[PDB]
Amino acid sequence: INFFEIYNSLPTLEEKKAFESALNIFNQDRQKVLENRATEAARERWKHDFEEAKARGDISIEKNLNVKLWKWYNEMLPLVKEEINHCRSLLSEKLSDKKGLNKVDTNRLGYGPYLTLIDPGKMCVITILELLKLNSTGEGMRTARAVISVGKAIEMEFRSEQVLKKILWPQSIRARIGSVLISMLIQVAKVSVQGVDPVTKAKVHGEAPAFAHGYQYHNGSKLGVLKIHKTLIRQLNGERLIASVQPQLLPMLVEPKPWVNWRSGGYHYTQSTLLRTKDSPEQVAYLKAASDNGDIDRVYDGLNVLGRTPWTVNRKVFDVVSQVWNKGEGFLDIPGAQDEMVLPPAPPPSILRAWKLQVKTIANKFSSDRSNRCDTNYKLEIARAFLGEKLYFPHNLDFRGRAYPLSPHFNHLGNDMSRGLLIFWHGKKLGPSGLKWLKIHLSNLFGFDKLPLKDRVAFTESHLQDIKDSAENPLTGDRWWTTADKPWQALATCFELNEVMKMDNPEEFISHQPVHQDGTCNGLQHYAALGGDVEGATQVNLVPSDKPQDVYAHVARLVQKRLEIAAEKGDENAKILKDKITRKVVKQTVMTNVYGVTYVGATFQIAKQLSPIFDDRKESLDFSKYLTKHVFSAIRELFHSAHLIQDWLGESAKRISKSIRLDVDEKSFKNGNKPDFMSSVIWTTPLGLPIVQPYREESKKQVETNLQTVFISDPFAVNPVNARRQKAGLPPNFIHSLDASHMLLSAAECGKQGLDFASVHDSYWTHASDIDTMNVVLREQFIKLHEVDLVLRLKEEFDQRYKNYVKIGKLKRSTDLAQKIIRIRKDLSRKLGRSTTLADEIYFEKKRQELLNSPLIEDRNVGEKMVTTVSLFEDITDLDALEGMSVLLPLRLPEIPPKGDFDVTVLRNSQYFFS
Amino acid sequence: SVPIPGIKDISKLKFFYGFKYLWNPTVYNKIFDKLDLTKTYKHPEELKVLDLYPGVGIQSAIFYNKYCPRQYSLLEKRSSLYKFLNAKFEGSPLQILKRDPYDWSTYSNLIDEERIFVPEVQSSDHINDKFLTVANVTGEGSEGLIMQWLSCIGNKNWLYRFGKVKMLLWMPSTTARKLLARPGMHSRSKCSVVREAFTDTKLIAISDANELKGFDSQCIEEWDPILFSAAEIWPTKGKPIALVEMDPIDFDFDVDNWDYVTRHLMILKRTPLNTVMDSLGHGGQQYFNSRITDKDLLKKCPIDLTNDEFIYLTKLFMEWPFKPDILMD
DNA sequence: AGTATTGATATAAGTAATAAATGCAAATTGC
DNA sequence: GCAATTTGCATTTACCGACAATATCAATACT
RNA sequence: GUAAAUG
Repeated sequence: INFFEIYNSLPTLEEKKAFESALNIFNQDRQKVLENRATEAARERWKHDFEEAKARGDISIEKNLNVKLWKWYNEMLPLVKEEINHCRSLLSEKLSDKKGLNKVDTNRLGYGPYLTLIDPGKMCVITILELLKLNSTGEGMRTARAVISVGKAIEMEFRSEQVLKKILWPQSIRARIGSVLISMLIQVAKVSVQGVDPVTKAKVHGEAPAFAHGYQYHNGSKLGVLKIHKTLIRQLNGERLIASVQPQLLPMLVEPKPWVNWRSGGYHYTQSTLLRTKDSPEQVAYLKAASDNGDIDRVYDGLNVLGRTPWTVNRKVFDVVSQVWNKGEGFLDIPGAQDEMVLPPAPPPSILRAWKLQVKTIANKFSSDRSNRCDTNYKLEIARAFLGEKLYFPHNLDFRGRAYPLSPHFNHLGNDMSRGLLIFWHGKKLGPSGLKWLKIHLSNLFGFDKLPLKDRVAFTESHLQDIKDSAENPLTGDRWWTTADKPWQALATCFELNEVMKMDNPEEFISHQPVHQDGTCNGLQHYAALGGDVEGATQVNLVPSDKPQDVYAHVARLVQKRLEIAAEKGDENAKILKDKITRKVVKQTVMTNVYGVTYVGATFQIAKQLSPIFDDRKESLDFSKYLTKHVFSAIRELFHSAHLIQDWLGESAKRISKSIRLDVDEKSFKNGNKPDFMSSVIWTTPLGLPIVQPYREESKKQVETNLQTVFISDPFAVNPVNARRQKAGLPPNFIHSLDASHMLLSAAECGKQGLDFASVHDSYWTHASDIDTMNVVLREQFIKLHEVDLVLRLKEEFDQRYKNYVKIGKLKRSTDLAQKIIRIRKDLSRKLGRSTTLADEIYFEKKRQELLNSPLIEDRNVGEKMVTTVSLFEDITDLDALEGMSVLLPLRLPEIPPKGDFDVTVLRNSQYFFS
Repeated sequence: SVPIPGIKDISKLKFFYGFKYLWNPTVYNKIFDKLDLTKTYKHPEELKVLDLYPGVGIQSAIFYNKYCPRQYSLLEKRSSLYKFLNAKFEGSPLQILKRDPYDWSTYSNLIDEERIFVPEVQSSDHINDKFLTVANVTGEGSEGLIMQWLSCIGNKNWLYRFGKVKMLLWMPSTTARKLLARPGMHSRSKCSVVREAFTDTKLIAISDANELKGFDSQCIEEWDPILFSAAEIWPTKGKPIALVEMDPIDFDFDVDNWDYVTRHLMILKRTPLNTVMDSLGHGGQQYFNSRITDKDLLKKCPIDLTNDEFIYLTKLFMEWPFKPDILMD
């Protein structure tokens, strides 16, 4: 049955609404079935199999897998009950004095509430699931994650009942609970086995422990493997019934739960976090505080509107891709069917090295083809299963703010074919605006976006017979569609235009294609508004203009001139590359540059986008680096205000990383005068999202567990910050936060208007009918966002938040200005009896502000009479200019670079803002 | 006699690669007197000596000046040290050979298809009177090369198929402590049990008298090492230097199974035998509890066991039918 | 005093070490 | 103050030469 | 660790 075809066949809006409601109600149950966790189904199945075996009365080893798992569950439940009883006897005692007991109760409170019955299911299922998951077959996994995976599984299991109504468990507690549960399972994991005694040469019948703990040496390190019995391996290999507890992530069928809190929102029976916080407690704490206060409600609204777009799968494109799929030949995007990895001939030393290179290249090609084919397998099975269904995508933000879909296998964030296999569920009246916009969409899909609007429409009109043929004969025809740059999207839109031309009146047509309104270098368009640079704005198509001035084309022209000069001076590689400078590669590099990309990443990108062009066939790195060395110079020489603003942000990041607290360091941190930096760059977006950079120095520490001491990195413990990473990460983090803010404001305004808005970061998608309204909304939201001085607001918020912070700086002691500080430390030295300590200096400085903290008059007057080492530095206007001996310096943040004179109301009338 | 490298000559050198040596003829002749090598070798003049990592070569010069063997070979790769050796031993019966003893391909190439050195072959009845090797592996970086060199005796895949040959082994003193420890001592490990199984040792020298507390007191009483001043190793940064004298002995067991049992038992070298046996395989603990007769052994520590008891454990492991494949790797 | 905690060294043994080569030099911290 | 040393925007998927390493033991910090 | 995808 085809729900999409039925809904299309219904012409009336009222019956369409009734159909949508009926399908929502009908698919509620299907969604619940799809999201059910296999913690009860596996137990019921095992009990059913055991009952069937008991009733039948005949022993069958092949079917005995579930019966054996039931036996393990029975032998393991009372022992976990005993451990829980030990817990509840231990913690509940009134006296809280430790009497030298040999027990640990940190995990006890962890597994106190419910961890009695559903647990052995998780341990059995996970330990069996990791058959050779960690390349431990030489069977078995690594205990390091085996204990944590059980803890992680319990984590999700505990949240399962909470959502049915201790935010984050430490990795130490996770490992502890996992190890105790696995050891308990190991005790009662018995299985029948037969072996031959060399004394008798006859089969010997008995029992053996199913899972035996052991340690394995690899290059000089104990690994702590957790092996599995060979008979069990044999039995599990045949059945191939994983029955995993946690179902995978698939596109929803019911309208997703709107975001309300930082913790609830999205899937109807699963926990999802508003931030993709990998592992950090500070981000979670600040996000929770922001949620409780209520200062990201507009972010909630933006995510709601971005996620409330219903989709479906494009049947015709699905049929075409399925046909080429079953053909399985070497095709443009899908790799094809490969049989075997051909072995290069093995020589019986230069020849040997050439053979080694060939072997490595062939193995790499094998791995790449296999990975691509497996992905394509999963994507196409999902599409095949989801034909004629409503596909709601609930979205989610990473820590910076950019919105992502929750389902990671089938989404419009994927490649070209994945995007093409998707169309809007809704249909809306196309009209003249829709016709023009959809023709423009195909024109820019073919890569001809750098040309004006009328020229694009003329191009689409011109290749009318080409569209007709490419849609009439998808294969073995002219195959003009493959000549494009976005093949499957081009195929879908061509299909639609061919049908339109076959229709007498284009106005009556009902459209489903998503029309692409993207932007060129959103990062540059945000530097332009931040710095007020008129030259940048007129370079990046921000000011109104008759024709769009493409930034990638401009930088390509500049690098072409540069390499022409290089060819004149005599570089052979420049001479070769004189005529083959590509907008694609220069675009990718320029676009990534604003994202704080590194040199290695950029040269990898140029090599990646140069290899298909085959300027150099295999050694793509050697030419890519040579291109980068000139391309970065060109970009930097063209862009000035952007560079100044990012330099200010990076310098501020450094001066924040090297900071020192006041209250925290008042208590001795046990390192004496040598301090421990513990402050991270933190600010609020215009929307209000607290953006805490997570970079820190994490070092692993062995945690005691019953099985062994697992060597894990505990993020929950306080660690120092990584100054290098934070400085390198501040500018792109800020810019991406601004992009996300613009994205979410635009989405909220579009939802208020009543549109369908699906967006991939900067690029925005809507039906061809409402492109005009979406463009107006885009421009209005951008100007509203950047009508105020965000960089100045950021600097004053840094000053407000980091007011009472003391940097560390090593000025020369011989400087005549040292006299006051020398006197202060000398009196402290007399009181201390030795050299003055930085901890005592911080304590005295805090005492100075402590007196001023109390509004009481005598507290203020004496506080005004107090003299500290820092107060000496408060008199210099330019401390950085003044700046050996280490001494306390107050936190000084440089003033914002000068702002230009730019007008967002002027940019508003630029049709080529987002083409 | 050959020209011994002088202290002034060794002073000019810069790249020792982390190898500590000695430059004392008095200390070396005292060491030789303690060794009393002529007792085992009835006819020393037919000895063939194959020196590994000669480095400075002073030890080799002393050895040759004292005994005057028949054939003498030195194996090295380091560029500066090879330059020194080649520049110092032109025309001498010292055979200066450039190969890296870290690779068994070097031995496999040197043994027969090139006939670089011809080791006279002997049976396992008596320690060889012809072939001999002296190795200086004081470089702390390459110390497991010793473990490979020592398991080679058991596998018999190295030259040790040629009979029973001594290999005097200059070792970092901490490695000597690890090898030479006795049961109940902190430094006993797989090195110690492999040593007890495949050879016997006599400590012959040590730099710092302070670390002698680490060794066994009774062993020191039996040995009486030739102690020398710690101001005699040219790189003063490195740790003190010890010497060991290993003589392979006849043994009766299966090397691979013995390696499996000992290696997987010495990981838990403090938890007694009542619990550590589980690590060998499934049901190993319960089976070996059922079968082991000497109930004192059941509580003796894995660091308190000796090679004889480990051989007993290997025999029981072989008698065990459910024995998982030792090529589990 | 006396347990408790943290830092260091070994473990296997062919994913070697030494120093000789290279890099992206620039932003970083070694001392 | 110098000097040599370490490594870099966000997310997602699949794969394998292969990944967060573990056990004493001593030196010292806690009630 | 490697490879691919997306902005």
